[PDB]
Amino acid sequence: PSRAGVGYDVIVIGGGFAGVTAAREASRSGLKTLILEGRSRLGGRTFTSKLQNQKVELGGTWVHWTQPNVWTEIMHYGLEVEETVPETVIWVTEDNVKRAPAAEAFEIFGSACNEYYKEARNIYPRPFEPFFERKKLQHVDGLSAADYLEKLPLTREQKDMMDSWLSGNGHNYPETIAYSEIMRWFALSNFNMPTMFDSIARYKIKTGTHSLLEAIMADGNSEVKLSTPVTKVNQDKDKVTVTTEDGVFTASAVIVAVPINTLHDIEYSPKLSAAKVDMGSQRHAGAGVKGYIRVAQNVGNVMTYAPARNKLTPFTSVFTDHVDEAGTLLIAFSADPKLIDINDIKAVEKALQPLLPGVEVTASYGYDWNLDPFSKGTWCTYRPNQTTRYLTELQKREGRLFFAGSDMANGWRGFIDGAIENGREVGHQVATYLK
Ligand SMILES: Cc1cc2nc3c(=O)[nH]c(=O)nc-3n(C[C@H](O)[C@H](O)[C@H](O)COP(=O)(O)OP(=O)(O)OC[C@H]3O[C@@H](n4cnc5c(N)ncnc54)[C@H](O)[C@@H]3O)c2cc1C
Repeated sequence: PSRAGVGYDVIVIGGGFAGVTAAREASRSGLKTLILEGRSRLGGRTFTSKLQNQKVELGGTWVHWTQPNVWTEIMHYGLEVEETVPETVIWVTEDNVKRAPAAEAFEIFGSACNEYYKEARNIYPRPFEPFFERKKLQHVDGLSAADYLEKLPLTREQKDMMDSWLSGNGHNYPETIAYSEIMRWFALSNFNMPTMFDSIARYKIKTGTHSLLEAIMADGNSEVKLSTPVTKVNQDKDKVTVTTEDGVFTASAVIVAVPINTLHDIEYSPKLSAAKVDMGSQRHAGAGVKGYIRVAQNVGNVMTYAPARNKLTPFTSVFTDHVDEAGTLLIAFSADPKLIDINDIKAVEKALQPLLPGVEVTASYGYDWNLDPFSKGTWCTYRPNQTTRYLTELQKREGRLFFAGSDMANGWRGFIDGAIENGREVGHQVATYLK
């Protein structure tokens, strides 16, 4: 390392895409760098695994060239993408089920989106520059997704389809999710609903998200310690002392790249600013269910919508991954784990009956990101007021403590792309700070 009295120039706490991108950035600047990771693996809220004979993504999955950082890195390393999924759309409204060819359902849904998203260009004309229209964003940031929904002249059917979509975006009940965050997704999709569909659930890395993570790691020169939860971070004038459950490590600068819902799992000295305290106490809105379901039947390429609260089914959305000769692989989301145990095959089979009657579930699994102490929640969509109250102060360095993550990115906050974007600029600021 450069200076005396430290073990490292840079310690990165957390080895998701954000921490790994920051550690590549720091170590390729010639800084002696260590990643401290609490789990037995790198990847964080991305986790490539297996379900039956299928390679699956238990967390973060889909990517697009609307996402500058992850698309840059995909091409950087010569990786390929393939496609997930629609023929028919099934939706619940007033606790009744309808189905129709996809284009007909999209006539109703798109007309609703036309109304729901009409202010997005006014609030985020530069989506990677959150506060370019600070005052207009401030005017609406108090609104939840449900609040804005109740202001619109839509049919109940249109409102029910939006409820499904909005709940799907934030992974929670619509009243918990910032309306402005809904506008952000649309703005990042170039104010075009088909581009939004393509960006958030279509293309995936052929060799898995883990192949990109390892490419980034292998391009750096950083050390790694796995299965090493950090318990204390202590900063003085000259260095940072990081206490873990298996060793003490010092650095001239530390990048805290943990999910914001786990900020209070670490003990900090001096204490952190009110923005970190409040965000870590309030959490972002992402707290739902994601699972993979195997049904014996061939149901084709379906996509389903249902409100977060309905009498028929706990799933806000179910859609075909691919059809097979063992049946259909479905992907299913719910707003609330209390509504369905995604690993209970019988519970799940009953949950699907209103949408795909007679279907037989042979396998069902979802990773529990909510109870995993190293995530405590799913992807990050802010709650009302959080963007304008906390984003900038959340991003800020405090002495020798820097902060990184998709949970605080400027652009595709809540996505793999946001983690890489934020990790790369924070790692560069650290390199600059260390001169
Ligand atoms: C179910 C689900 C599906 C998703 N699907 C998509 C998708 O399709 N497309 C998309 O773009 N994004 C998706 N996302 C979002 C994406 O997965 C995340 O935004 C991203 O992976 C997180 O990057 P990060 O490095 O900022 O955070 P994390 O991956 O959470 O990095 C945090 C890391 O730090 C570690 N850590 C935490 N606390 C400590 C501690 N005290 N000591 C040591 N280590 C610690 C954690 O174990 C973890 O390895 C999804 C998220 C979820 C939950």
